[PDB]
Amino acid sequence: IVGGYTCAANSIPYQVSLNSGSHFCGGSLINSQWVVSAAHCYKSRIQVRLGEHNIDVLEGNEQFINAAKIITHPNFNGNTLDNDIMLIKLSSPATLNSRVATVSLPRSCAAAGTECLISGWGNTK
Amino acid sequence: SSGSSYPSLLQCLKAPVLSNSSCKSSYPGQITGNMICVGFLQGGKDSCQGDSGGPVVCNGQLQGIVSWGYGCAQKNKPGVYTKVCNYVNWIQQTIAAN
Ligand SMILES: [Ca+2]
Repeated sequence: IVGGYTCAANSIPYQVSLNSGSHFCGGSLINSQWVVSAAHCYKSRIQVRLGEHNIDVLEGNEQFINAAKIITHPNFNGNTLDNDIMLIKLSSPATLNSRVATVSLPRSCAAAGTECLISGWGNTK
Repeated sequence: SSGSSYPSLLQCLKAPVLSNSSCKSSYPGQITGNMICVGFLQGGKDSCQGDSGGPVVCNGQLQGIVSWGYGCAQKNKPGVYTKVCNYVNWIQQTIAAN
């Protein structure tokens, strides 16, 4: 995130960190059993980390569960990046609590000018 | 904008959904109906490498997935996101079958 600010600890409870040795991509918990992400983030082995704020320290509120199934969209296109979505099923259901919560899917599409909040541990420069 | 540095702490950014003409003006012949632009045309505020797959939540609903762009925070190159509102059925269908 370039030009952003540091989020309040656990203020984005649906934010997960995809880990394969180190954090490589973000994701969102939309179900106690399912995480949604970007198909271009695909790796055959992935560990999902929930309840994270500082990815470099065990603060205590984290739950690490390996993905059991990773399903990218059948029409995902690597050239155009059309249908850049992937679903990940956890091997064990996450325990929903204060620092770990699901995010609602959309009721409808958003009108232009709608303010949104974007988060992640990506490059800041 | 220039350089590199992946944070240990979670970063946030408030940005508005851009109209598809503004989105389409920035990337001629490359924006599909399954894509939306969110951000600022002036640059300086954007998602980047490592934020991929991350949430774009507006009004309590997940409207986007960090997908792509030309670099990060470039003037007139806002970020492009997967349009989640077009995928609810696939997501429900998939969760039911697996
Ligand atoms: Ca931590």
